[PDB]
Amino acid sequence: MIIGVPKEIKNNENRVAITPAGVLSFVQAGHTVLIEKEAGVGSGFNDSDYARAGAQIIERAEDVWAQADMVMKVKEPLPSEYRFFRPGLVLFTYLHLAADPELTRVLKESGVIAIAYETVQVGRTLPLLTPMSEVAGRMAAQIGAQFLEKPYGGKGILLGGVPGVARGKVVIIGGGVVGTNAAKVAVGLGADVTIIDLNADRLRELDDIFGNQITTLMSNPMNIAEAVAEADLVIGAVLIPKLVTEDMVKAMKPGSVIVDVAIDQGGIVETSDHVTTHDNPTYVKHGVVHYAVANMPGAVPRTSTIALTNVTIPYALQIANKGVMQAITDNPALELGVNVANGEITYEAVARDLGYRYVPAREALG
Amino acid sequence: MIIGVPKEIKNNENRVAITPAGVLSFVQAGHTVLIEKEAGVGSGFNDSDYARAGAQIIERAEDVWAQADMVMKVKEPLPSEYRFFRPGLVLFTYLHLAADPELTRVLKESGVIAIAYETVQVGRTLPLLTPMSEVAGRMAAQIGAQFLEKPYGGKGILLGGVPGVARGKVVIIGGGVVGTNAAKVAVGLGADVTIIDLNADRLRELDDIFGNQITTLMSNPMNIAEAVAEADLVIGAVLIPKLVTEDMVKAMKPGSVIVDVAIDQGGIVETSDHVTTHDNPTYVKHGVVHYAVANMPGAVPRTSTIALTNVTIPYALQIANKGVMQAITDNPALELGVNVANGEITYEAVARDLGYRYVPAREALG
Amino acid sequence: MIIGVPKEIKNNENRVAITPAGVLSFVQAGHTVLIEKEAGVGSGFNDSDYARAGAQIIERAEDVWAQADMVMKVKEPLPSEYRFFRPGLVLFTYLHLAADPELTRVLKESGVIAIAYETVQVGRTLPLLTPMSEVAGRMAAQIGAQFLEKPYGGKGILLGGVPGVARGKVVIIGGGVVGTNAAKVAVGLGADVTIIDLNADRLRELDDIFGNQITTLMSNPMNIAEAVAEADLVIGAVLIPKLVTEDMVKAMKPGSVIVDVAIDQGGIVETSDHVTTHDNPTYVKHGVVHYAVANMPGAVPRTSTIALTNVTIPYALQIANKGVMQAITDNPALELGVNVANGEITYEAVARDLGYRYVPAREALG
Amino acid sequence: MIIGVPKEIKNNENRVAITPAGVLSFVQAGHTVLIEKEAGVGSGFNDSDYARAGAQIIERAEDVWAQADMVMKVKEPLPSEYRFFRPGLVLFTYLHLAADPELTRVLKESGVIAIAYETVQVGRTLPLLTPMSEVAGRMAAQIGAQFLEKPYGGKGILLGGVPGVARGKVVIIGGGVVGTNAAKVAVGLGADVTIIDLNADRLRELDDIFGNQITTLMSNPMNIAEAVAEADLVIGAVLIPKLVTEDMVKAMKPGSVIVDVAIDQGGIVETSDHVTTHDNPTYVKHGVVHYAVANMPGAVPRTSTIALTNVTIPYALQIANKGVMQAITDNPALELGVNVANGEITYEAVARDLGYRYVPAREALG
Ligand SMILES: NC(=O)c1ccc[n+]([C@@H]2O[C@H](COP(=O)([O-])OP(=O)(O)OC[C@H]3O[C@@H](n4cnc5c(N)ncnc54)[C@H](O)[C@@H]3O)[C@@H](O)[C@H]2O)c1
Ligand SMILES: NC(=O)c1ccc[n+]([C@@H]2O[C@H](COP(=O)([O-])OP(=O)(O)OC[C@H]3O[C@@H](n4cnc5c(N)ncnc54)[C@H](O)[C@@H]3O)[C@@H](O)[C@H]2O)c1
Ligand SMILES: NC(=O)c1ccc[n+]([C@@H]2O[C@H](COP(=O)([O-])OP(=O)(O)OC[C@H]3O[C@@H](n4cnc5c(N)ncnc54)[C@H](O)[C@@H]3O)[C@@H](O)[C@H]2O)c1
Ligand SMILES: NC(=O)c1ccc[n+]([C@@H]2O[C@H](COP(=O)([O-])OP(=O)(O)OC[C@H]3O[C@@H](n4cnc5c(N)ncnc54)[C@H](O)[C@@H]3O)[C@@H](O)[C@H]2O)c1
Repeated sequence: MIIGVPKEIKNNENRVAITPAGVLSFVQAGHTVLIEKEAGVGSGFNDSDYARAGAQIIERAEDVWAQADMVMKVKEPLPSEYRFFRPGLVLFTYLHLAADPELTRVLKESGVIAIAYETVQVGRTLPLLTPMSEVAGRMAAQIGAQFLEKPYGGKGILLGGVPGVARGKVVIIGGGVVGTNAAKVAVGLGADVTIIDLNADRLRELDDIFGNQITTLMSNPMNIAEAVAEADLVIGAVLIPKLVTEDMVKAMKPGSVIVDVAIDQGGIVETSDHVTTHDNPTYVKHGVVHYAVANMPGAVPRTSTIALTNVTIPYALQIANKGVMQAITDNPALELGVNVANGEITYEAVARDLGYRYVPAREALG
Repeated sequence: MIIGVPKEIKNNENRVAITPAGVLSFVQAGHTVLIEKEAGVGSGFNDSDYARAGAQIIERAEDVWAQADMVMKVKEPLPSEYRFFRPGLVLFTYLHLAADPELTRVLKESGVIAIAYETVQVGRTLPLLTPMSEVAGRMAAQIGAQFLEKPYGGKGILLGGVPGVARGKVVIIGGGVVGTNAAKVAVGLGADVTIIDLNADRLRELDDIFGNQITTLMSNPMNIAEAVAEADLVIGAVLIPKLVTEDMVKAMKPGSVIVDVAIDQGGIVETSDHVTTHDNPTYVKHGVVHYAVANMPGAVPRTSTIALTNVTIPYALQIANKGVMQAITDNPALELGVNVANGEITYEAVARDLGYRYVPAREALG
Repeated sequence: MIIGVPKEIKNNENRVAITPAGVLSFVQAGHTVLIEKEAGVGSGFNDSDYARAGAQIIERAEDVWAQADMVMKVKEPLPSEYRFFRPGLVLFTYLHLAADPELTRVLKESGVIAIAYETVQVGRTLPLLTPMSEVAGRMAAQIGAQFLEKPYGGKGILLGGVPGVARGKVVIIGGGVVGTNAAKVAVGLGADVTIIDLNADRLRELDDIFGNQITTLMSNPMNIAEAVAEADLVIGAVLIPKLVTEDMVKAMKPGSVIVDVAIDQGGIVETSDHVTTHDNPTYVKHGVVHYAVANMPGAVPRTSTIALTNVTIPYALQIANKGVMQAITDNPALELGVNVANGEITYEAVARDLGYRYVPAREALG
Repeated sequence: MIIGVPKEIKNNENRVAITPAGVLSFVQAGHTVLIEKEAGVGSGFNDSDYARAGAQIIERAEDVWAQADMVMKVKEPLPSEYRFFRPGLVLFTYLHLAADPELTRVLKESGVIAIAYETVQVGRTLPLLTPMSEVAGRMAAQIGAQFLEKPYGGKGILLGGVPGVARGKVVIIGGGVVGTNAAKVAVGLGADVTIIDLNADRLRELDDIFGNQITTLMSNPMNIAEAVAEADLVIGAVLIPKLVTEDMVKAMKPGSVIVDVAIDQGGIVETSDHVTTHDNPTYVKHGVVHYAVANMPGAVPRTSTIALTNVTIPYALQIANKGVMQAITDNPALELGVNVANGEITYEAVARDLGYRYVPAREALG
């Protein structure tokens, strides 16, 4: 198979859907990899690095997509890329089709086999989304610390204090992948950290991981109100009626900070109702700084690329070795990735949400 | 030399001034040790244990004191023991002579060489008092936890909480030997622990020992007021105008507990103005339980005996090998131990406080 | 729905089946909550706290039970409360019906829908019993430390020793919820801690949680005999022929302590054959102190109330929102809670043990 | 005595030379404190907070300086404040007189008793500079992490990586107060941290503090070259020929970051030859981002104020209680603070460096 990785073109997107490590996995298993010029550079991988791993460097986006059996990306194709679609092309990337009626329609009618990173799933987890959740949680505590600096609108404290000075209070809401990764960094900055979760077994697991390094708190509206009022930094760690209400935010001390990782989806914090750009990253409501930039992992493209590609490529490699049909037969997790194939919407919830007829991927590809 | 160790006779005193380990140190260096029957039993050392180490077991208190060159004890001789004094007798024990005008007078006029554990001193520390300070601090957090149990008058919490439940707040005032030993146990019980100290370098040392396991807080009246109000347990760790005022105690939550280790000396907590017995161990003022039992180390006599004897006997052994005069010549720390010799008060502060003429121990023994 | 929470009336029962946090969960979801006067006070929640959360404060027990659709408690109704039963009343509390033939008969014939906290079950665990197991294990190490104090009959040591003095040996038998919670506190007190378990995978899990902070030991009679003989404190952490025999206890050092958490059920320690009250808390057999007070969590009512209510109320809230029938249809864990409904014994093992006809709760409620 | 604390007027200076805690120390000891409006607000202390502690709030800078015996500040008086000087006025603040020939001349000829925080000294340490060193080191690792984000010019990594991804390399040069505080935060962010120091005993002390959490490396030019080349982040932790050479920086990987805490004094990094403002915070040389903003502690004014005032006020309080002459007689550390009194330069190194006659402070004040 021939695999192609164009440079990401969305604004300030510095990640890339393969690394030299990925190229070498494909080349060792008999395959050919094409990389557009400067694809890796935002993630500090140069054309020479990809070439040394055994890839061909391709001048023009167009020739990568045209010469490849499968294109891998990080983001969704933009309209400027619809031109490169073709029947039987495999596209492997983050798609978010349920919220992109238009992209779905063009993929469907262009004959694309479109595989979504975010719907590959083993049990209750999505293994190709986990890496960005992890990165996101690590980032949240770091960004929280930055916006607690007076120059960025914060009340001007260190989470760790210094000897003889009290520590900052970090309240994390949600103790899964995002929250657990945030708690590691917030404990490392020297904060008093409290992790709030609905699920008492998850709190027991966190008590076995963290011990005395944190406080675990059952999630209910009084526990959240009381915790958030005392908090220097609140981290909304629940990606999925709002858990932190305007009245709760109103009770917070001026110059406190709120980082809500689900800001793109509305958030769990009522006051965090809108997103913002890198150049205008916060707004203040009731004296409280709200960090509104989405795609935190986007701020550490090199970590985010390696974490993503560490888990995407072993899936991509099944497709290269076996072709899509055998790969999704052999691997039910990959099967749930196929959103579009051969004229049909092949993922139930996308079909339902947008009004097409669910057609199973295996059936669709016959 | 012949060394004698009577059984302690003060009420419920279970410690003892030597262990088999001590006996064996003396016997190996040429000496004879006498132990009264049941001397060690409150500390779980039996006559057979002392005998196996090479000691003689003596039926009657009187014969131990009469046959011995030096008697070692833990407490001060009671009036019931003045009868056993004699000129040239060495007594090595805890004396507290500055606060016992009467005992001092009888020791002076009986011709006793009286050596106080608590005035042996190297630099700024008293090495034969350190062990009871350590034991005391370890005990304070344990006793604090007990009196936070509802049956003992406390509000009924675990310092550690359980998963999903907040931890208790322990505020320790004083970050030296007592406080540092208390913080180890309070952190181990799972409390949020704050250590308050005047000395910013000591707070830096505690931050290097404990890291993120505690909060260090500079000592001033607002820091103490604010910390004590939030505290489930306050531990007064300063042995030396009161640091915790009635108004501060009044702001505390009902069922909170105060353990003040200097209760014998007045305390640093205004409300803790009196001491109490094991059978009536607390009183409540403003809803706050005050643990009033003195001699905490007395509750763990076996640990307290071993910790004491580990450091008293190497000093006692210099006296056995060299006689008092050479021992105090060779060892200035031991010299400062001699409070009474040969008619004179040989420790300045005792002479001053009680109105006798300071006479140096070396001069006094000539 | 109207929910009522009387004050617990068993002797010295200071817990309570709801907190302001619970009240607010019910009020936000459309419900009415009634609280009898002084219900929360043993757990340090006042009528004003419940009122501020949106509850009505009710003068007389009788009016709470009469005006409520569902009564929540901690303990079983006493005979003095049979008067308040009525057909169609929901009672949610700890029942222990298999061991209370009489209570079961009155609940059956009074027409009560009786739901037992202790038989709600997900897989192999009982989620509404877990919190008291956790509290119990945390308490066991603390009580162990207390009874090792000479005034309480112990040999007079600190588990942690002090510098230059050996640590105490804690042997915990059973490495599940109770034992794991005890090991956290015993390690925190500075003990040498050994955890004995039958299940080598649980020992591997404990080695990953605790590392070098403990010794894991396979459970067999020689490992237990040898461990218990060396132990200052033994904690029986197995709730379910006796694992510690009289001969094993006989080999222990005088002034050692045994806390057996299953004392109510006979225990795993042969010598611990009877229970005792707070005022007479131990007996000595073969020189070994046996702590015989049951209901350890009862000594920290405030922690125990919050830990219980953190998990009981989300179940109670399904009943309030959906009524018993829909709640147990939708939630098999809650279903296994229903012990008595509408004339029938609706929990197999209660029916079998007491000689009634098992009738499924859904069938029974038709 | 009357103490006055004006609002700091240097650009973006948000610290303040007293807190309510400080006010209360002064008021309890008989003194009067004046605070200008909005003095504390950059540090989140409001006029109401100072008033509640017992201070008078003063409308105009001028009236604070005129009515006060002693003015306390954080920064040096600006020219705009020379007007408020007067003979016999005590000024207590950070002065840096050796590098301010002009300020020194005006203080001398205005008759000011000028006491420098930064020359109070006990042994080899300056206790009123320690707090900003601590804050500075804590900040350096946090700022380092920020500038490793791609949007701030960095190569785009997390220091901690995520599971399956390598950690970032932090190299700290200097293992004293600044470096040790940086290492705590860099270890907490999950970096591989190496601390370089000349002094092998300091490396032994760091190995006892940190254990396996760091690598200690002896300082020599090859160790530094090799460490810096492998480093994602270098922190210059030496306040005092350059330790990191342009050739060493040239060998670093593009998008690496250098935070040199002595940037104000020239730095230990050759490439870091100039300082920059908050709005233009870095420059790139040889692909390496150089953070050039000075006064890091200035970014966390509230922590910095509390850490400073925790140690300045106990010195200020000796002056209030005893007057300058007795205070500096009784306290040699404070004595070395007096830089200017009563016409003379009273600190040797200032006199020498600027060409005046050293006159001892006690002599000068006669
Ligand atoms: N698309 C999704 O959001 C989704 C759904 C299921 C699982 N996942 C998996 O988890 C990752 C996403 O990270 P995540 O940390 O947000 O999810 P997660 O499942 O790892 O954790 C979410 C946590 O939030 C807790 N929670 C839910 N409601 C809460 C409330 N009201 N109050 C407090 N806590 C509450 C849950 O108990 C859980 O522990 C993905 O990488 C995937 O592996 C994703
Ligand atoms: N007899 C004494 O009380 C005495 C005096 C000097 C040293 N020591 C040594 O210390 C042991 C006694 O233990 P200790 O822990 O009480 O003494 P310690 O000297 O070890 O510690 C006392 C601590 O209290 C702090 N402190 C003092 N005033 C304070 C205040 N107002 N607010 C907050 N902190 C304050 C000090 O800075 C110090 O760190 C003895 O074993 C001996 O070695 C004894
Ligand atoms: N009613 C019960 O006793 C019961 C039964 C099943 C599970 N549970 C769950 O566990 C909690 C009760 O706590 P727990 O810690 O007693 O139970 P647990 O299941 O958490 O742990 C008991 C432990 O004892 C060990 N064990 C059993 N026999 C042993 C032996 N002979 N020697 C040594 N170890 C032995 C088991 O391997 C297990 O690890 C409840 O909260 C519930 O969640 C309860
Ligand atoms: N004004 C000063 O710079 C100064 C001088 C002496 C002490 N101090 C004290 O220290 C604080 C200042 O912080 P700091 O951390 O910079 O000083 P510090 O004295 O705490 O530490 C500096 C460290 O740098 C190390 N070092 C020196 N030359 C080195 C080299 N070539 N390579 C590697 N390591 C080297 C030293 O061994 C020392 O451990 C002040 O708060 C004060 O307490 C200040």
